[PDB]
Amino acid sequence: SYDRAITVFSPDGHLFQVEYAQEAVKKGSTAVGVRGRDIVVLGVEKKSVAKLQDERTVRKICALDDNVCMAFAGLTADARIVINRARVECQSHRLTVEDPVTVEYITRYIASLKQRYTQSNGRRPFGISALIVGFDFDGTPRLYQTDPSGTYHAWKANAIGRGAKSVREFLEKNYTDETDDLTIKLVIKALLEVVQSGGKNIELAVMRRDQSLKILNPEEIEKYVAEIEKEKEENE
Amino acid sequence: SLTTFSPSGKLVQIEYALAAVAGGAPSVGIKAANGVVLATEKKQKSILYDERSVHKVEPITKHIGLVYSGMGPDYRVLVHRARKLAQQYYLVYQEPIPTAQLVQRVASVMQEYTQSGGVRPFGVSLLICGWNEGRPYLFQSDPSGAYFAWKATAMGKNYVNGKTFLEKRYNEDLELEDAIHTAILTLKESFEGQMTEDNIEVGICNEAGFRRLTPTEVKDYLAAIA
Amino acid sequence: LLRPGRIDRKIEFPPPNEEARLDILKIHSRKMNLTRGINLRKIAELMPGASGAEVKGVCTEAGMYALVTQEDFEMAVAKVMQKDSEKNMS
Amino acid sequence: NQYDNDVTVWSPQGRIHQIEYAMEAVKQGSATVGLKSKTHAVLVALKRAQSELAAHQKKILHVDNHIGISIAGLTADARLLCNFMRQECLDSRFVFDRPLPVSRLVSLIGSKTQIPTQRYGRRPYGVGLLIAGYDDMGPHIFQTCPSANYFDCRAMSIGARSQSARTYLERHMSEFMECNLNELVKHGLRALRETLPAEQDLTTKNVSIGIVGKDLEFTIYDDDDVSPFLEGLEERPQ
Amino acid sequence: SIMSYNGGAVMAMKGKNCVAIAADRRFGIQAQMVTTDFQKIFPMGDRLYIGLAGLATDVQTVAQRLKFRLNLYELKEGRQIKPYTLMSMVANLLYEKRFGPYYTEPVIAGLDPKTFKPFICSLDLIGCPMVTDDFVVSGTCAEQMYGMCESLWEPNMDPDHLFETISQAMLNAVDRDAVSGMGVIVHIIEKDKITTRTLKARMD
Amino acid sequence: DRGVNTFSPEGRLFQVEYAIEAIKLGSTAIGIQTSEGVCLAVEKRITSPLMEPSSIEKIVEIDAHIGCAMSGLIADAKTLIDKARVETQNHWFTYNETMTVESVTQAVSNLALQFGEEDSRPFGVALLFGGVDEKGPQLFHMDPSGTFVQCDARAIGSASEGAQSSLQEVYHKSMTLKEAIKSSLIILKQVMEEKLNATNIELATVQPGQNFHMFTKEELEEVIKDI
Amino acid sequence: SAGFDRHITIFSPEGRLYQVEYAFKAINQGGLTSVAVRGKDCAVIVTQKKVPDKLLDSSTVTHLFKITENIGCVMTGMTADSRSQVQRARYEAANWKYKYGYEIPVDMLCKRIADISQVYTQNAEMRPLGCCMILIGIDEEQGPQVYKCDPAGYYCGFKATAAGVKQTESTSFLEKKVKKKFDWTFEQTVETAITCLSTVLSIDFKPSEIEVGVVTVENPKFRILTEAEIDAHLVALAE
Amino acid sequence: TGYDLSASTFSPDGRVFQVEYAMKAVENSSTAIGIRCKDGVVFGVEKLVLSKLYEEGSNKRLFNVDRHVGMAVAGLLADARSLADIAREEASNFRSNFGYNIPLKHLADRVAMYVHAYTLYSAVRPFGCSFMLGSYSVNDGAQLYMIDPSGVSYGYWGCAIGKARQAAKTEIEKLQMKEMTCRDIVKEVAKIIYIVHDEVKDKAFELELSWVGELTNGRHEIVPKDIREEAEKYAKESLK
Amino acid sequence: RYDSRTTIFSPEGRLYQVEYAMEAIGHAGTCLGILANDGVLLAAERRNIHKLLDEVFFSEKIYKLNEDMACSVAGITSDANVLTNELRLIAQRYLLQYQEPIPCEQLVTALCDIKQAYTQFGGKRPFGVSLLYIGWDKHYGFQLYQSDPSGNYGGWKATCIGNNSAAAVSMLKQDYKEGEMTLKSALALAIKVLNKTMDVSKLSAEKVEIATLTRENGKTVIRVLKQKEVEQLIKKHEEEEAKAEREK
Amino acid sequence: TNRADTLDPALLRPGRLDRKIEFPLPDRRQKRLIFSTITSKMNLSEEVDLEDYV
Repeated sequence: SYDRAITVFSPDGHLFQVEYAQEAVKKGSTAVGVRGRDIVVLGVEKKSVAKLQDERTVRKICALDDNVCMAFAGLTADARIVINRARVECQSHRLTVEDPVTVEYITRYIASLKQRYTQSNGRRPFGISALIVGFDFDGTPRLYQTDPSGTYHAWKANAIGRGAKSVREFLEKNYTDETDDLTIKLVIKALLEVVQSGGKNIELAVMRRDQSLKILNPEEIEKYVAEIEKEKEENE
Repeated sequence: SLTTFSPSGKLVQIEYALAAVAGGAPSVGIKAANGVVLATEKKQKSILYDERSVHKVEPITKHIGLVYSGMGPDYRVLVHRARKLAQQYYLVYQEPIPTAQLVQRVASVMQEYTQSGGVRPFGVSLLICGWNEGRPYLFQSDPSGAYFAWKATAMGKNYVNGKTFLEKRYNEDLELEDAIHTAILTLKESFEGQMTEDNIEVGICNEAGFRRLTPTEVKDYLAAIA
Repeated sequence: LLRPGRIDRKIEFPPPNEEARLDILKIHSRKMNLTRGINLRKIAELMPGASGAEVKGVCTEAGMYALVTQEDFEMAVAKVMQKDSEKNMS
Repeated sequence: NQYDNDVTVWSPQGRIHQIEYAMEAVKQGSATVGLKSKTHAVLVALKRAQSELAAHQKKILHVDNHIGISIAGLTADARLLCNFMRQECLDSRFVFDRPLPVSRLVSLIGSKTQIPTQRYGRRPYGVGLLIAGYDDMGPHIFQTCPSANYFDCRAMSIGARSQSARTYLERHMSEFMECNLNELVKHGLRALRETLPAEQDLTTKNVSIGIVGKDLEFTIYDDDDVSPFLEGLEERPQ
Repeated sequence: SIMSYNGGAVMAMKGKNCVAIAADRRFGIQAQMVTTDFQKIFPMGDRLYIGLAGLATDVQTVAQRLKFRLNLYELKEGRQIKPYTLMSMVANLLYEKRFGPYYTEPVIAGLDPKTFKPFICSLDLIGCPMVTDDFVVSGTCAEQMYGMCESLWEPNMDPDHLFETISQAMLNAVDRDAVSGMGVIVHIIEKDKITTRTLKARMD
Repeated sequence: DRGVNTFSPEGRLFQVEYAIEAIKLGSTAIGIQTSEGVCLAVEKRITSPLMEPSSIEKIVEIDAHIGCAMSGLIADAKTLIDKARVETQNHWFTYNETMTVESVTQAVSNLALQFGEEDSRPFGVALLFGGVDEKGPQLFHMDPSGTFVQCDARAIGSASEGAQSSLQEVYHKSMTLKEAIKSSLIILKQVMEEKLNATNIELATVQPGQNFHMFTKEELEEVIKDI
Repeated sequence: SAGFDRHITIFSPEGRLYQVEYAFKAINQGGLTSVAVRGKDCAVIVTQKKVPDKLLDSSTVTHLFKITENIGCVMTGMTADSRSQVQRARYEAANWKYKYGYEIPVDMLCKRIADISQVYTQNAEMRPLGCCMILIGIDEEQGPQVYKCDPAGYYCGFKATAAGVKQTESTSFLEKKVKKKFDWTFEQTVETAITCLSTVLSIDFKPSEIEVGVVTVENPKFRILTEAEIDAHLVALAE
Repeated sequence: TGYDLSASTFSPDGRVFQVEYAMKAVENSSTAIGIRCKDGVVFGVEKLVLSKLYEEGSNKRLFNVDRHVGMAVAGLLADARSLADIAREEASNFRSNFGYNIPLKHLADRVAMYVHAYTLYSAVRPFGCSFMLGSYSVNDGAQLYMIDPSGVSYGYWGCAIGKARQAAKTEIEKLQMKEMTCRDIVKEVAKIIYIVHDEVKDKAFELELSWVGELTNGRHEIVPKDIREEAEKYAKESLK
Repeated sequence: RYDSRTTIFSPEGRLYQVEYAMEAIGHAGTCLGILANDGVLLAAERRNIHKLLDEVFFSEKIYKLNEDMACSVAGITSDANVLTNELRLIAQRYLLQYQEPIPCEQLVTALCDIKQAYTQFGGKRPFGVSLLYIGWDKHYGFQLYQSDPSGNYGGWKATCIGNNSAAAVSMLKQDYKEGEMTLKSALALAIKVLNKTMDVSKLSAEKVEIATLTRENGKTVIRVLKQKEVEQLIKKHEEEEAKAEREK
Repeated sequence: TNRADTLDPALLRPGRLDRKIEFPLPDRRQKRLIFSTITSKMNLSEEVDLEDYV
């Protein structure tokens, strides 16, 4: 029944600071990601261009290997540290085991590092939540998410950041069992289902499970928005 | 304590150390055209004390003088540190250390003590000077790690009043003797009425080297210099 | 009350600055039989956004010294402006 | 009461209350009774369970060929001092090639438990040791405390409601010294049957007996060489 | 020897108002050469070079270490470095490996930063400096260059005769030498300009 | 009470009692010892349809005959499972044999309550251990405080009171395997909230003649539809 | 003021710190008086003892601690700080003798002890050894010396020296006494020391309470006087 | 009442309240006295049985540090045990480094510095013990010292540690202490301990007497108190 | 309320020392850089312009760090010496390791990791210093970067220092330039910005500081220019104010 | 009063502060003249020191 710190339990059995460091994730930018059957896709919203700089350094989607892709939310500095250590870890896995790195191993590493960082004396928890998408074993698409507690948690689609309940509610109301054309159009529908969907703040990158990361061009996305508006007119 | 910033202001434990410096014994130091003059104000509490034991004006090398306005017990510590550091420079480069490099390294030491979080800062403000490569210098430091460069300055009690006299009295072009004359004038502005051959203690810095004057010539000069 | 539905506008009073301070400099130096022909721009600037009538008060401080050269108003602000003082904290 | 948080703080009455709190943490263990004759030392403890179906948490544990301890209180510190005990036993068993006298071992126990009672950063050990052993001069029954003020006795009893046991030990400590193993053990459980409330009776599965003898190695017993020990009794005087 | 593992010869010569430094071009293992364009004379600031001879490992390692410390000194102090300071720096750097010694014989040749005063010095493999007025040499061949420079040196030398004197000395002492040859590079510097010439040496 | 290095005036564990409180919020699990073998069950509490059911770990594999179940906090369980896997392999290294389950859980509770930040925190997980040693099957239950005891049929976590009560109603010593399995999932679908189907629960049964594969995979559907 | 409750060694506002100026009267809990005098080629220590018990000894109540064969001292304040400071002084004098090959001058020893007290003051989490120390010794080319070391680390040293409980009064008598320019012919020193303590405390007592430590440039060894010659000086000043 | 938490901090009037509170911790402990004669030092401790649970021969506060030095502790017992081990270690270093018996002044000064070092810092508390140190040597005579909880260590002829610190030395000092050999002093200490607190607050106590001097030829051990049985046949004659 | 140390989080969750280091930035000297190709410049405000100094340092805010990079500074002064020495040592260790100059972005991220090492741990003061970067590389040309006490770095083309410079950034947006790489245009713009934002009346040249960085033939010389060209720049800008009052 | 820092928020501003002149501790030559007053309040018959406490 006090305040500090992250070592004390509540009088009713909670940790306040894990829940409170989740709030910075809950109030961050949105990024979604789905898996198709052969091509995986994800992307972030809120490019937030301030009219006078470059943005090639502020990229929220990066990679550790040729098979795996990143995303995050929350604050960006903790993402920078975790990505820096994750590149090293993926390469150290490549040092001993001669496989391409499985996604489950690097997610167990991220969650283990995050939790042994949270257990210790006065170290501030990483207020992020990453999305770790890759397809290695027989080209099987996987995507896992994280938490400041350190719980890797495998999904099939995902929504984080601001208003993630609404965005995940749209993937709920879409998500059909029944092709990279439906997956591209599903990305178009997800980014149209964004919190703002301004049309120019959309940033998406895909991977076809054999290739590397492809950064798209905001004219192809414009025709995607045009065919979404065409289907919306065809609904009437 | 020393680990956390204020809501808006500054580092209160450094401001208090600066106040403890400002509450100290006065001093004055003047950079002239050929030399630098340092002068302190050293009053014994009783008539019992000896004036040959403790020394305010203190050399760092044969051509680098240094006075303070604060506490001797910390002064001697950072003096000894500056001694060892200057002799390490002379080990490395086999050349007498320049005063700017001294002030950099001494400022690094004082800054390292201002870092967190169990040690207190020094309650000592320095006045460093020396004659390196013809042009003499004058460098004041502070407990906060900062440093400056002066033509003439003061530190201690009534440093504001002595400085307003320095702005009026001093100029750009003088010699060492006229510098000593205006220095004993601005120290005599603020000191007690009885100023003798022992209440002051004066060292100079010619280009021929540092020189710490004796009570013989100090009593000869301040025998009603004006 | 801070609900705008109770009061619409909310308008602070930005103190006078260089332009305004200089115009009011000439103003508050108008009627006093000063030592005319004097720069008031440095006075306006020495006022760091003084609260309007402070030019009048500096005029009062100046005239008191003369009891009005530019030096009068200089010493006037000197009484006025000191504290701020006390460097050695840069 | 704002001085009553840490080990380092002396009280304004001089009684460091962390020691008192560790004593009270010892007072909430199980009841146990240890008592010796001239030739045999017997310590008897009481088991409890978490539920009906589960097994009983054991108290008498082995240490060495002639050393066995009872216990009450915490179990992590119990096993910690157990490992330290076995370690110091096999240390001297390696070096000197002799069995340890008990008194120097318990002095080492006090010196071990001294450090967490004086510096900051460790708690005093909640522990309820009743030590039985054999040096050259016969059986010894020692007890410890979280204040490391170890005692030697001839019959002690620590744990919950152990004071009626102490009254029984008062009124039979003169009688203890002469007898052989069997009635000695049944005096021990004629202390344990008063360490219990009167509306229930001591069964097989909840009691434990450990005998060390001058020629007999330390041995724990459970229900089967205790079914011989449980007969030879009458009812309580209702 | 270990000094004769990769060959090498560095000559520096003080003139009247200018200074000339020259070295060989050959790089190779004990008897097998590899290339003719191996650099042994490095720029350390303006109008001041250094020459390194001996094991090539210590040449490039000490050259990069010295460039590290040199740029740290010239960035801590805005002025440029005096040659005695550089000499003492190389002495301290070599004496830090008192028992782990580099196998090199550094030669420093440079001008005064304020005046046009020339300067030459050389060091040993543990950091023993030696300032002279005529010439210093290093490398495998010693007695050849000593005989040539003690034969050919004059006190007051125009830069042209300086160039020709160091040219003839290096050519004859290198052509008599076995493990060091295959071309000569010459740096002749002064207050006004910096000249670098390569000579037609015997490729044998 | 604030701090793991201060007792109570009475008899409070605090740094441990709040952990024993923190157990109670977790999902339930039920393991039952039978001489035929040890069975075990758990509830996943699946939240989303995107929540892939086979990725949530509750029953993991320690040895070829040693199973497990976790509780409450996830990652303290991950730490203990990792170390437990490592140490049994060390036992097989130096002894060419299988570390028995009592020795496994003593090896876990050597540091299951060893929390020290100087000279870190206590762990927040309850564990259910089942295995087949030389004495037949064994069912074992530990706690955060290291107070390890054998239990014949222990239930953990949420709703464990009625789980123990209705478990003590039906259980005795000479039960069979499948009867205990359906008696467990009856207690499960009395203590869970959602409809019992193929994806909610998972079983783990170990037999002395069926040491390998301590799991039932979608024959569990056939077991559930028999109620 | 505080306010800050002055618990650790920090700087308070305007402008002092309170830990050391609380340590300056840890001397005052000693209940003891010390006087040192330098007039001429001698130097005299005088300090009384407060022994109420007949069961208590008299040899081991000595406060005069012979630091080295030419350096003496006396201590006031609490006893443990004093004795630990004395063993530090002996250890560092022996360190001087080992490192530099000759006998330590009394100035460098006071400097080293002051520096130790300053390091104990600069870093926190240690008590600042609340005892005061007066030293004496003979040096060639400088005559005799009398020095004082503070618990703060402020050494000084001077002609007529006094520290303890009642030494505002002692320095008042020593200003009213060391103002006349007579020489100090060693019995002048002993007489002025005995009578200055006899006017500050105003007791005029037996020769068995005060301790007298002297050093002279005729025998540079430190020397503690005997009851007979103490009685001789006391009746020699008895008129 | 304001600032008495740490052992490093001072007070507004200049003393450490931790040391005072540790000093009056030993005041509640058992009464322990000591006295020397012209050829030896005699110890004596009023020791009490709890009720009936002791064994009369446990936890003896009369320790035995060196071959000729032992303690007469009173206060917290385990702290005294640790301090006795430190004293054994110090005598061990001296015997190993110089080849002869430790003088009691040097031993007492090392122990006083060790106790003072536990009074200095803020991480640790001061000791809660107060003990006696006696000795004898053929070239030194008898020496009896005394260490408080603070670390002030000096010498006595007689002392007392416990409740009746004044109430023992009221009639300790009327002993003709010089002209007696210690074999009289045995029953003297017996009568001194027997005077204080026969039955008033507690029920029963028990006497131990340690013994060093010339009669043991430099050894230190407990008396055969049952031999000559000098307490009780005089204790029953000391009630009138 | 939840103040005590730099760690741990506040209950929303924000940080305490990060914002308070920013509010320690806000009361300091004003810096800026300008959009220019074939060169880049810096502007700086002189703190403590009192008449009894020496000015013999040639640089109080600029620090020519490697050869082809300098940096301005703002904030608490003496932390920056620790930072500049360590930054020079990082870049110099890189040059030692590769014998190629440092390509400036891993330099910026190295200093950001140095600052972030004191943002995470406890309990240490975070560096309350923001500072600029000009420089040149083989991979992008002329660059500009903004270090921040959080460890975030933003590549700008027109930067921001504290409370004196929000109106400066407003003038930089409302007077945004693109295409004109001419140094004289950017210098006149900087003169205009510091004329509005600084309270120096008529812009005395002793109260300003200007350093530039151009690419010369293979050298990338850094021109910390002297005072006379500043004087004629001020006279040029006051002639442009006369052009502005041609509208009357 | 003993304090004035609890003030000058509106009293010392353009309009209010028209002739506000703080009067704190002065220089010296007061103490001497004060002696000359108060020491003359007592007798100080004809020859009794003044400066020794000035």
